[PDB]
Amino acid sequence: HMTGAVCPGSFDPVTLGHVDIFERAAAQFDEVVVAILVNPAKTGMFDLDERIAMVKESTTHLPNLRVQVGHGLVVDFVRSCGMTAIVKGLRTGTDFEYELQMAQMNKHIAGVDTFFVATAPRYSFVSSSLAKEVAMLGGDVSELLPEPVNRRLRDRLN
Amino acid sequence: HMTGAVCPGSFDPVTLGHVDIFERAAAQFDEVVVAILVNPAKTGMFDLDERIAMVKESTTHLPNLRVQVGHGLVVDFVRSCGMTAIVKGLRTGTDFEYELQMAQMNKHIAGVDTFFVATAPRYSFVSSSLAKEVAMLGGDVSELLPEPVNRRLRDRLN
Amino acid sequence: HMTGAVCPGSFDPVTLGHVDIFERAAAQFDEVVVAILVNPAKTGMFDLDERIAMVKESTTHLPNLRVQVGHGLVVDFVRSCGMTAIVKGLRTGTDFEYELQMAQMNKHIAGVDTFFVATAPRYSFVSSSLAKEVAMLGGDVSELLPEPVNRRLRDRLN
Amino acid sequence: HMTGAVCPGSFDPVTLGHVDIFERAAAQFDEVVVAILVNPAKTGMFDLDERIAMVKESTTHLPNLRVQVGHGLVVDFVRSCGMTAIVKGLRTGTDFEYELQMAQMNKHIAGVDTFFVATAPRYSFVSSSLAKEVAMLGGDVSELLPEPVNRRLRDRLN
Amino acid sequence: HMTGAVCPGSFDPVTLGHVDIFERAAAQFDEVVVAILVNPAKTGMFDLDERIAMVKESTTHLPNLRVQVGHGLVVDFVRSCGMTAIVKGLRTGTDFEYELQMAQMNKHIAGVDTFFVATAPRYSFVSSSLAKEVAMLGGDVSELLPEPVNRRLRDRLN
Amino acid sequence: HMTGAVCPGSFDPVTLGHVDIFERAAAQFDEVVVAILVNPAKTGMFDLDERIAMVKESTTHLPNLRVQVGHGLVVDFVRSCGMTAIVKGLRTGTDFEYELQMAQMNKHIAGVDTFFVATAPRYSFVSSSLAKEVAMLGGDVSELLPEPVNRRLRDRLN
Ligand SMILES: CC(C)(COP(=O)(O)O)[C@@H](O)C(=O)NCCC(=O)NCCS
Ligand SMILES: CC(C)(COP(=O)(O)O)[C@@H](O)C(=O)NCCC(=O)NCCS
Ligand SMILES: CC(C)(COP(=O)(O)O)[C@@H](O)C(=O)NCCC(=O)NCCS
Ligand SMILES: CC(C)(COP(=O)(O)O)[C@@H](O)C(=O)NCCC(=O)NCCS
Ligand SMILES: CC(C)(COP(=O)(O)O)[C@@H](O)C(=O)NCCC(=O)NCCS
Ligand SMILES: CC(C)(COP(=O)(O)O)[C@@H](O)C(=O)NCCC(=O)NCCS
Ligand code: NI
Ligand code: NI
Ligand code: NI
Repeated sequence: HMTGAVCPGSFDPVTLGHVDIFERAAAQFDEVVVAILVNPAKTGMFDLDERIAMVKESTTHLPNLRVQVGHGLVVDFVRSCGMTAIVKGLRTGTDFEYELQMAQMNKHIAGVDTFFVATAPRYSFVSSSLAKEVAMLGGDVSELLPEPVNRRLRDRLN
Repeated sequence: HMTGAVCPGSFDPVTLGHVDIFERAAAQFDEVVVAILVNPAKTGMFDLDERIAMVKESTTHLPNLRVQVGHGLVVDFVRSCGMTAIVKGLRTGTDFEYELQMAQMNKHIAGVDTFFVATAPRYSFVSSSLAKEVAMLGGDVSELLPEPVNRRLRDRLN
Repeated sequence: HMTGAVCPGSFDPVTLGHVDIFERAAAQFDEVVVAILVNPAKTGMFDLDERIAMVKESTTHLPNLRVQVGHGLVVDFVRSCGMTAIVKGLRTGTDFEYELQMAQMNKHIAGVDTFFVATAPRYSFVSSSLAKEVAMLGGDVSELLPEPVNRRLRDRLN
Repeated sequence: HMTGAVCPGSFDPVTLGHVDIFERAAAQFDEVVVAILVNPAKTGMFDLDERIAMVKESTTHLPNLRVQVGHGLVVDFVRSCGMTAIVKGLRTGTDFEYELQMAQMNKHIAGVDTFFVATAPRYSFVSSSLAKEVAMLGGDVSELLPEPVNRRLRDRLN
Repeated sequence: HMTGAVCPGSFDPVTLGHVDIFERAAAQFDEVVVAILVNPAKTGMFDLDERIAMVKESTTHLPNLRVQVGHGLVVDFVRSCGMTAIVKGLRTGTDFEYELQMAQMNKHIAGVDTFFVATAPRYSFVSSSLAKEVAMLGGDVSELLPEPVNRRLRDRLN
Repeated sequence: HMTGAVCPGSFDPVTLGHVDIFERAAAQFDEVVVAILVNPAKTGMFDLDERIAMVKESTTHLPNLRVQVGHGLVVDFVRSCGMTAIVKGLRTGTDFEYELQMAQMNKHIAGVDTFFVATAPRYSFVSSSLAKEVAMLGGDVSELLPEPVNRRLRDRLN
């Protein structure tokens, strides 16, 4: 009877584009799980613990959302939660053809459905990679990231 | 804790691509409403009552799905159902940029979220318009349409 | 040393997406001409004089912008102004491949350059056609259109 | 060991973009058939006999190419020629997603393969529709159309 | 008199999407050559010998196809075969703009034509990279790869 | 009163596609600055000094253009020139969604406008990366690059 969606990603760091999508999922599904899946072949900026903390600290307003680590196939994580749905955001710059390819693959291997939702226009041009690039060069992306992330970026400059 | 999505469209006629999406919505939301909205400036093949019957007859396996007519804004229909979500299918040939434009407009005017889902590959190249075109020229699209639709299409050539 | 761009379109009616682009052109070129060209085979809502008035009334803050009518090729209009550049806006739902085709054709036939600019995100999902559709069905698009347009749109439902 | 492709379209009128593709097909297949199929619900400029003549007159340098009319499904035309392949050109402004949809539909209903080829850059921005539009407004598209077409287009303005 | 196409790629490993395209090329050209071109700057999973063996073992049903190694420009390989045509598959996730760029480049430098064909829907979401990723994480992509490839992936787990 | 645009890039090496765009910018803005911004995380082929020299040597026909190095955010460079406009070219293979994302980001952080222009068809399929790849394998891309670049590539073979 209880519905549910997983919002998977690398979240290095989580942005307000991601939070917008978490909010939509939390509004439309009984339970939401944010799954952090780190790429074993891309050294990111933030370690796993920091990524988890940034998501948790940025989602306290969503009572029906929790945050977990995923270690293998996203579909294995989804099924482990007793769920069969993934929610993914679309923004300016999304590789949509690759998202579609992954969605079809995920449906084939595990029967998991993927629902795509367009990010709010004001948060439609932030991405983790571009936010880091701009921030590291001294640009102000603070309006595009949650305050828990802004705090950690400010300390990353030190 | 009750969740819900509306699957809106003109469904002239409903295809197995549409049914695939109804199935995904019905699996992931507590209730689904198929909303038939007609373009008052379009040369529809089937009248509204035939469209309703085809959708109903093609969805008897989905116990939490109902079929209704809308006469104005899709967002007004969605809210009249006590819902705030739309589910739309993607296929080969979808005008995705227009779908994105409508999704953003619908969110702006009424706060309604739109979730997009990729149709199953076998049903990814049928559309109402192309099915009608092929059928009228004697082609066999019966594997891409529900039997309630095939029946009526066959009676149109009789 | 005098520079200039033409912003052509049907503007039926002008939107805040269009005004955003007029503003960018006016900031970057010495003179801007808004060129209203009407599709002689299109069911326009507003007559040419109403379209001109709406553009003029919506651009009083741009001192280097003027509004004129064109009756043939956009390139012939551009050259009649003593200019060789067109500025076109991009939004969610733009048929960009057609815009690219026209740009290449316009360069071929008359040497006229086309510059494309992305509309501000808040105005990225309004279009003349969708604004009219929503307004006629009772939806509120007033935040996406200039007040001179809202006034006339309200008088059309009166 | 005999190979063959059909190049279908409305060719109203044939352009140098189309001729470029005919040339590639003729270089790569033993026989090529240009198939003229008319949209019975389209306001074509040139009648079917004029379209045939323009194609024939523009392809005299291709000895393994013939021109024929089709009246129903393109796949039925292709099979009537003893062939199982279609060659379609891509240009700036092509509705590629619709082309992909038709290709998949054509393969489904008749087993016919579709091969897409990018038009030469110099001919990549002409289309029948845009050429007619520009020509009717007095623009010079003569470098983008075969001389047999230019002749007839000039006689239409006479 | 004999027609021919080259199907180039890295094939690390060959998938059923690739085989589908080989089948189309073999049906429409007198001879087909699969050319394996290894990227000297991307350590793949399978060495050149294994890639060749997987393609050969997966194409025994295509009597007019052979498999060869290419060492430099794909167009140099194509011309060395006495051919002037390349056939490339399209799938969900194809970087089509890059494929188009390469096609135009290949035509410019060597006069070689590229024909694109859409993969069968059931094989439209497999790619070499995604199949490896899923397989390495214990997912079942065996329905998307030829048995000669499945055998080698099973041994890669050991 | 003086208008201006910056044409930023990595230019490793500059191509005739880039020069085409420099020419358009120089025709439409009082002053143009080509800004070379080297990626600190991608070893290119040519060092910064060589990149600058190739651009300068290839633009002597543009009296109102100068060439400079940028060291951080492109928007910081643009504002340092007393300008607020960037001009970027589009070609076959452009990652347009990423260009749009950067344009929206650049507008957000610094109020800088980006104008996109389509490259001339004959120069629409060259890119720095593809030109290097083809040249290094002995292909002739000399018609797609300025002679100052061709000279340095010939010496790179030695
Ligand atoms: C984590 C992610 C969703 C990518 O997320 P990101 O775009 O936020 O980096 C994707 O890499 C993923 O699902 N990884 C787990 C591995 C997997 O399941 N691969 C199969 C994809 S079909
Ligand atoms: C019915 C439909 C979803 C289109 O469906 P279709 O693609 O199945 O024909 C769309 O035309 C619609 O929403 N119509 C109702 C009017 C409306 O709400 N218009 C504003 C859209 S932003
Ligand atoms: C007016 C417009 C720019 C379209 O504008 P719109 O998209 O705002 O309706 C276009 O239809 C146009 O240029 N019309 C004039 C005729 C012409 O020049 N046609 C040839 C175009 S390559
Ligand atoms: C003729 C054409 C190829 C379109 O050609 P055009 O783009 O040159 O106008 C297409 O309309 C067609 O195939 N018509 C015949 C009817 C048909 O087969 N329809 C089904 C297509 S999947
Ligand atoms: C091998 C391939 C076709 C890529 O194939 P892939 O997409 O299967 O990896 C491409 O990298 C290639 O053609 N390489 C040979 C080098 C070359 O010719 N480069 C020039 C391209 S225009
Ligand atoms: C230099 C370039 C324009 C890329 O140019 P290229 O596409 O020619 O390599 C881009 O990497 C850039 O702007 N770099 C400076 C760093 C920056 O400003 N990043 C923020 C982008 S929003
Ligand atoms: Ni519930
Ligand atoms: Ni000036
Ligand atoms: Ni033969």
